[PDB]
Amino acid sequence: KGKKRSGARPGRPQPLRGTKGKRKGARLWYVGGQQF
Amino acid sequence: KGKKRSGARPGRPQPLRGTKGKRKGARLWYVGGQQF
Amino acid sequence: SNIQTGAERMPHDLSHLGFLAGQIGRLITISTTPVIAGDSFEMDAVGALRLSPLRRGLAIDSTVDIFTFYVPHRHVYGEQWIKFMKDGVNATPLPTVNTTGYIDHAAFLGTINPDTNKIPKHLFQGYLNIYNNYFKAPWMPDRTEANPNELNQDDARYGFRCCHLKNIWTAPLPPETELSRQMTTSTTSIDIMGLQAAYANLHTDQERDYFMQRYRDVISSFGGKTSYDADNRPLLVMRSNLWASGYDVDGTDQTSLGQFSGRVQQTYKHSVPRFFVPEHGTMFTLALVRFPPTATKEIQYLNAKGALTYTDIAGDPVLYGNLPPREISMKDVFRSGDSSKKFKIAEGQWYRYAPSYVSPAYHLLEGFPFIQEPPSGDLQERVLIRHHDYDQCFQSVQLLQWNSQVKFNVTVYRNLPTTRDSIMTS
Amino acid sequence: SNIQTGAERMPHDLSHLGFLAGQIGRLITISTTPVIAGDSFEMDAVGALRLSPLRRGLAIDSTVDIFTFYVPHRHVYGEQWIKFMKDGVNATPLPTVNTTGYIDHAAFLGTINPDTNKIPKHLFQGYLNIYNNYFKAPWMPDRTEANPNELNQDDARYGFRCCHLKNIWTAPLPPETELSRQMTTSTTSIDIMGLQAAYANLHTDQERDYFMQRYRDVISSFGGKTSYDADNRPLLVMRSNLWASGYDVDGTDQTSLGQFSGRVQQTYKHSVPRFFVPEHGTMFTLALVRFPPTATKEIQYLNAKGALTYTDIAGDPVLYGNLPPREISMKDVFRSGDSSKKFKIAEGQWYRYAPSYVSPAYHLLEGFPFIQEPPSGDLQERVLIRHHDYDQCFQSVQLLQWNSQVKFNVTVYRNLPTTRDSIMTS
DNA sequence: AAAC
DNA sequence: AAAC
DNA sequence: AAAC
DNA sequence: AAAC
Repeated sequence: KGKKRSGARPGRPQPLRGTKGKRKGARLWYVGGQQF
Repeated sequence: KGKKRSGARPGRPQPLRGTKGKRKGARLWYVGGQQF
Repeated sequence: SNIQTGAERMPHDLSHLGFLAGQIGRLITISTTPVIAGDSFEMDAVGALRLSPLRRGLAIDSTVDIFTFYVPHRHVYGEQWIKFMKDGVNATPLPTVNTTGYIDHAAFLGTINPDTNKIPKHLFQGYLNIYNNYFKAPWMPDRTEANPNELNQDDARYGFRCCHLKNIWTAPLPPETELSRQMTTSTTSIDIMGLQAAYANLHTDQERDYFMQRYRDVISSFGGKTSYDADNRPLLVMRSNLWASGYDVDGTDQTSLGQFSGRVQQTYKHSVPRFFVPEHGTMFTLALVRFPPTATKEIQYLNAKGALTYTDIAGDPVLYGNLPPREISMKDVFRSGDSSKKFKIAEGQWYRYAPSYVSPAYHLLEGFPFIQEPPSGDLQERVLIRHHDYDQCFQSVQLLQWNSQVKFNVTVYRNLPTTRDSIMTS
Repeated sequence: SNIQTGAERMPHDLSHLGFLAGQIGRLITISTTPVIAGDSFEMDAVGALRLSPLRRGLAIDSTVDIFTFYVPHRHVYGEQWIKFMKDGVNATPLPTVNTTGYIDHAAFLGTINPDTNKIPKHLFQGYLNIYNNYFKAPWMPDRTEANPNELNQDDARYGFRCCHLKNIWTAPLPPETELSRQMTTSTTSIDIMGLQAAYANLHTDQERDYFMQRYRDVISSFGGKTSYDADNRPLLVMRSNLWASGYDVDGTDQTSLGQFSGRVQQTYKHSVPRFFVPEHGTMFTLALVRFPPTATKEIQYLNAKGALTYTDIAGDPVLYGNLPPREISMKDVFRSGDSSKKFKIAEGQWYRYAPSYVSPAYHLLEGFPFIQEPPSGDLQERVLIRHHDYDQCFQSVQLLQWNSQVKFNVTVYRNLPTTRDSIMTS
């Protein structure tokens, strides 16, 4: 259960850079080979 | 949650001696005074 | 006026004696203590367990199980209870279930039947919940009676029948275990990929059949957990198990010199460590006395089912590790077994188990707690213990098959005012 | 065939971007992740919170609350879910609630409305449970709609209205608080002992009124505890609170030199520590943006209710500590207060609270998030925030009153086979 | 009489 | 439920 | 191609 | 729910 709040992240906003988590794992896409 | 069983109380049975717990507390009966 | 708004939690001595008696495979309530939200409960049951006098000397110890469960009232009155607590003082009084007009017809709940014939529904319902979640075979249907008055005199007076200790015959695979599984194929091709899938689904079936018939088990399988509130199950606080014993009494008159009577006195102690009661409920303590299921006529499967095939005698691991459950009859393992009574066994089970042997000289000899004829009936009638199978074992007495004299030392750390705060207006 | 019967738990990256927008006092879903029994969940939401451009420079920071709740499916489908899990593969598929035909009519659940117009009932129901257990005032009735299509376009698109931050007027005692209590007495005697009792019962009433309207609270009062399963409440896993700020933009052309526009950019971070999911459910994350309830016309109670009596001005502790709740009107604390709109306040409340002062020069000045006229309506309409009270504060834009761009870093330690275990027949 |  |  |  |  919930508690301390913290959006008080002192900083100027940064443009969203990348929708891929923090820790990844196994492979997810199979397309027949490499695709850039 | 339940567990180890123990009626294995090695001993010859003893006649029940007294229906009053182990640890008592405050007074329960009020009859007007002392009564033996 | 100013009133006595608080109370300080202090130890409450709710100790009491218990003079008990029951039948052999029936679950009976021996003590119940109503608990309030926030109290701490602890108990030390110490007494003696006695069997009725037996007809000859001791031959086999019986096993005894004592259980303490907690059943929150919410669990029993549901929504109605919630509302009662909220409504407070003017809540509508709680429902009361109906009993049969007899002094022992509520005995299964460890109580004398009030003259009015009704008891608090939580007392009756809690018992059913306890039975249905830990004592019936997973695959039998729940006990769903609305009032104690729907019960026979043996269920009402002695408690419900429990299952025997596991056997090849006493613990067969669940009734509906499938022995085969079809995959509807096309006429001159099979889909290699559908087949694969077919197997994945059966797997899932098979597991629910053998180990997960209960919702709580299906979740553990996922590696999750489920609270007792999640499926409304009584919480098992403590359980003690023991073997009761005693000694033989030597007769010494002209005619009974060479004769003995086994006296089973067993001192036992059931201790429930402190327990925090999260919400108002009853604390149920029950006893179950049972004997190992020794039948006087069980045969070794390989010795009683005809000619032996390679599959039955060789112990070939590739075979046993790969074929369907084997359907067998009561006749493959018993001398007067009903060939019409079937059961599903694991292949190779006969190499994982050994029945006890009772020489035929003991067959109808009274004084041995042996099952004399093989249980006849549906799977359910054969796994549920039948107390009459033990009648010819004991001397006939008014205290049934077992009796106990216990001292329930119970301390509750509750918070209600003092008996005098209570009788003093100011 | 032999199949891929197991899986080994490994980290699953379920991270995703979030492009959000909402109104001022409405609770909106900004992210949802469906969880499986036994997985471990962790999230790091890091983004920026922006308000629509405002008409003048910054004057007051708004406060932001981000919440993450867990709602087990059992909680939503009850019995039906239990049976589904047990039935397994051939379980009947789960019920689906109905939405209104518009792209934003399911937006309150942080989702685009599918063309079919239906969504999983757990998504809609979970939201209602969250609202009814933590956001409505305890005394308002639960939100009980069967399908999202029963909602207005503002509830459906922007989320449900939340209450204002507590005030004398914003947080009055519950509507039905009794201001008196009769004890039916006899004509020329009163029972000294019944009177005593009378007081004990009111006590019990009074507590349920003021602090225990919810069953879970009544139990804590006893010093017991109740699981989230006991009353079916969504479990609050984490909560972050913050003040959003920014900077003013100086105009520099001939006509707008001396003029400013407040730019609120607030970097925030919502972190949910690892969480073990005991049973399958959804993890809901919602946002609520609010301003302190500053009205441009609130008066100090003593300055606006006539002639001052000894009871109102002296601060006599024996008086305040002993008389019933005081019923007041919207007119005792507001310049255009409806004298017909009453509310019950604690005696002496005016000495425990101080309203903010807004000089009359600011009354209809656009660009300040002040409430311009006193809320008119029943108690419920006055405590629930009305987003239009803030319309004249901002420049008119397509992204409502606040918008956020976040990166939901979410890791789930789940146990399902690999994407290829999955696409390989063998 | 587990008592201001 | 002596479990990938 | 998070592979006996 | 700044609680005998």
